[PDB]
Amino acid sequence: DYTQRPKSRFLRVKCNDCENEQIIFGSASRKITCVVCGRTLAEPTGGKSTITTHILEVLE
Amino acid sequence: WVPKTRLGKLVVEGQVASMDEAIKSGLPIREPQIIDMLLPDLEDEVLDINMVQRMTDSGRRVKFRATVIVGNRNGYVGLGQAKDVQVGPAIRKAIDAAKLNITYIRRGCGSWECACGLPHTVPYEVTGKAGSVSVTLIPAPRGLGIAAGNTATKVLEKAGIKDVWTKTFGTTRSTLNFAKATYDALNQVNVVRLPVYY
Amino acid sequence: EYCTSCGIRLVEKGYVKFPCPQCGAEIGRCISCRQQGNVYTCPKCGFKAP
Amino acid sequence: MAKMHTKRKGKSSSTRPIRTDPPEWCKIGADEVTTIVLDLWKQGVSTAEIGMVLRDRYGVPDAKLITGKKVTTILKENNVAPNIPEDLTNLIVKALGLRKHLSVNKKDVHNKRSLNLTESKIRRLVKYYKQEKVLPRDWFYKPETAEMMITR
Amino acid sequence: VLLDPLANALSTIKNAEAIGKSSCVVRPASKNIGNVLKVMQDLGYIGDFEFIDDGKAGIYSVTLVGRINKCGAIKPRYSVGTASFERWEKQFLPAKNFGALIVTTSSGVMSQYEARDKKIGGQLLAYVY
Amino acid sequence: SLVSIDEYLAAGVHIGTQQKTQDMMRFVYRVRTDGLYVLDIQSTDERIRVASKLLSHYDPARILVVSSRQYGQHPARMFSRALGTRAMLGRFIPGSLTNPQIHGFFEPDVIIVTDPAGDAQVLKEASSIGVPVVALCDTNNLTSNVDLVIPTNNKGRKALSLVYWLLAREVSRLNDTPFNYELTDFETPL
RNA sequence: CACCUGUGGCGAAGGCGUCUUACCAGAACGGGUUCGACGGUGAGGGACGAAAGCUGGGGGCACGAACCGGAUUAGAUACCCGGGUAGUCCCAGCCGUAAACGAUGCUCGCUAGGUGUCAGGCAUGGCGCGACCGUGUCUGGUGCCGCAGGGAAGCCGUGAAGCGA
RNA sequence: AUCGUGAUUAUUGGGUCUAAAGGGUCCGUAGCCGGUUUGGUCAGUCCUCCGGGAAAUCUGACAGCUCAACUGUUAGGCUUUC
Ligand SMILES: [Mg+2]
Ligand SMILES: [Mg+2]
Ligand SMILES: [Zn+2]
Ligand SMILES: [Zn+2]
Repeated sequence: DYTQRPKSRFLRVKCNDCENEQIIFGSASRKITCVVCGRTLAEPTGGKSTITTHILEVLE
Repeated sequence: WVPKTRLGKLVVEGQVASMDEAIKSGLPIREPQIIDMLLPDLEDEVLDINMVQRMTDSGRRVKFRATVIVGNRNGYVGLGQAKDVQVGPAIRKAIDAAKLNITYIRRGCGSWECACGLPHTVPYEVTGKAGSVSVTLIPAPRGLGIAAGNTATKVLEKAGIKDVWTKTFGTTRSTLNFAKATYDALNQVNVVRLPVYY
Repeated sequence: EYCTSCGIRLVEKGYVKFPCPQCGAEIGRCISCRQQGNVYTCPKCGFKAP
Repeated sequence: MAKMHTKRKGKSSSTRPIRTDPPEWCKIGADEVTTIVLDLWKQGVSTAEIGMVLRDRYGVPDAKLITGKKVTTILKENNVAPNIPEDLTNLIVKALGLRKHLSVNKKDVHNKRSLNLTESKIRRLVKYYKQEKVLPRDWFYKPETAEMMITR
Repeated sequence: VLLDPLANALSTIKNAEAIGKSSCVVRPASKNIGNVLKVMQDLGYIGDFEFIDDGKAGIYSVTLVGRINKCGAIKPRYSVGTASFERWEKQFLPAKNFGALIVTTSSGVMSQYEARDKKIGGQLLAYVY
Repeated sequence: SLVSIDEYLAAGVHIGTQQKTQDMMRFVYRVRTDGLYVLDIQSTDERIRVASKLLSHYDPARILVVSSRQYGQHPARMFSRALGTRAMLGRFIPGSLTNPQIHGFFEPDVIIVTDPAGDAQVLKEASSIGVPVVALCDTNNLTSNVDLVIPTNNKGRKALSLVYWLLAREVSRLNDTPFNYELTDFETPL
């Protein structure tokens, strides 16, 4: 095609403790801790963030 | 004369009469004694007799780089030069080489002031650069003549071109490059892409 | 006289004329489209080769 | 293109996709994101990473797509914006720190040139903003007196 | 910095013609770019062109049908009247009634033949042949 | 495919070279883990059939076949005998097609090259005279001065014998030539 | 400040090689992050600017213009060899020039390919299937090879000397 | 002498790796060059109008000097770029 697309993609990560339905960005530049209870969903790697809990489904 | 290649056999059989159908055949035209029968009306002129030399252990080698341009004054013209130990064999070798390099250049009237359309000048603007010598073939009004040099007049009168304005860039001293750049410009005459509706 | 990859005129020396390798219709190619491997598409049978 | 004072071109752009709509896979609302932006601003977080923390921990794809407003538009709407742009403040802050370092290392000519390049960028930003009325016409960038963190 | 998109588009068309490529992409599309492409299409020198938006200025997927020889911008865009086209034609163009100059005019952008028909001049935009 | 892909896998035809080119991408379907990139066998048979259609429009005594490699040498001679085409397996004189006073003079109408990179001189000579050429490239070949491309492994003996027999049988069936040669004839002496 | 060391790297250039620490700066890479044309070039003008040299204070192992001596030679005010001052080094300033070179000013779009290696990112196979190393691929550098293109040629050739601004 | 030759002053229309020629590098004002885009104006610009831009010399023809240059009429040019 001619249009550019976001090769980096979102996720649907599920919290390991509070079961929060939070949303995180895959190429995280920050420690995406859980919004609600106690958890760190993924740590900021220079490339792709290392997710610690379940990914329900990778989104666009 | 013994023809050697397929084009020679075709011309001796009578299948190929003019050089246009020989070019349509696509074979290499290598024999100098084919174009003479294909175009008996070929004419040529010696463009310079610049006597080259060369260094040896004892003395100094001498040759002649005489160049002769070949045209027919109707739309066909070719370039060719040769050298040999004597002016006679050198010019005859140049005549042999030139007649093998004849090409067909289409002509018309693309001048901004001329409006005839009948073929008397260049179809449009083109360029010929052999070495640093460069020539632009701007169209000229009918019944005017060639606005170029003496050797340019000879080469474009052999090629059949009648009225042209031009201009020269770079060292124009070399008459050989002048003839070759005129050849390059004439070959770029019939290679530019024209509209289908024209 | 008109290439199937560029359409330029085959007035120069070295133009190759050949029928189609699929339908047999004539397809032309120039030195630049043959030195550079320009893809030629047959306008009749739609044949496309490099 | 090349950079401002070094000719090392680069293409590490952040590829934002063609999104003319808000998310359809997210239940977040405009009120939620604007409340998050205001709270993070009151914490003391600059607008560059406000959107980053929106997009990372809340997964907000873009504040303009959902709210219809960018971060600074929300800041001006709520009277929660600074009087000076963040880029000019960052350049002036770096220049002040670099001048503080250079007042004890007078041999550090390379960082003197770095200070000169940042000064050129500061004057470029001030010229653009005075062109667009963000800053006053008479307030010129004084590199010794009128360059403090909050200018008044 | 990008500061002449029409000349960039015509230089890309020149490069694509020189390689003989049937198709080529046009870097960021503009309204005058579209007007030049439409007038060139009506001249028959250029085949097809589509504005494919990309969340940006927009680009073109131009199908070059192999009908041109060279085409770049006219810099500076000279002011031209109805009695001032023939000198520009003698300069840029190679022959009478061969190739056209893209002109911008208050009536519209068009080759200078149709501008002379309109009896209205303006600024030269480009030349194609 | 006119012949099963398992036969091409067994015969070594699908093995190529560890380095490929960008213009050979269209004839490659998948990268193998070893490094040798497998070509499109369906594309190879398509090119073979198209060339045989093009080679069937001319007499075998006007075709020209050239080869350089030893592994491509025997099947080239088998092709020359089975068709009567004038083959140049082995060393090649640079002025055969040109140079009318030279031994080996020929004036063909189509040229066939067993390997375009190795047979560069034949490509230059054909381009000079203006004879369209159906070539036999590999994964590390370029199609400069080449009209038709045959994507087959020219560095495999079994692959060369199989491909030469396929081209020979295809042309001889298309042009109704009596073809009594079998692949063991075209197979290299092991 | 050796080997380590590279047809490696960083730097605006000049230039930078022991190690540790503190201070500072840029880069590329990743980035549904903030900004909204804020950009390029740029006569004047400004800072940096190799080495030599100059000014003042140090230091002086080595090296080493001058100088002295020993040979060489027709001669030797030179090459060679023995001494060796200023200087090289540091501290505070000045001069402002080099074959300061890629003998290629800087910015952008555009234009066949094959081909090392470096940074980052990314797939996958192995890896004590971990810290790590291989092949592929995008981006930005760093080299060689070269079609078209151009040049008077040597050549240049997505890192132009190609085609435009 | 001066114009042309000579694109040997080059806006048109030149070069600047090795032939004379890239500034050591760089920052950067006046100048100069500038993204796509909606909305408004119309100053340069654009078509047109009206006041001008003396004749003379210039071009062509007619008329008249025997042909001629030349004088008059006339259709154009310049006057320019208000
Ligand atoms: Mg020093
Ligand atoms: Mg320099
Ligand atoms: Zn939680
Ligand atoms: Zn005419």
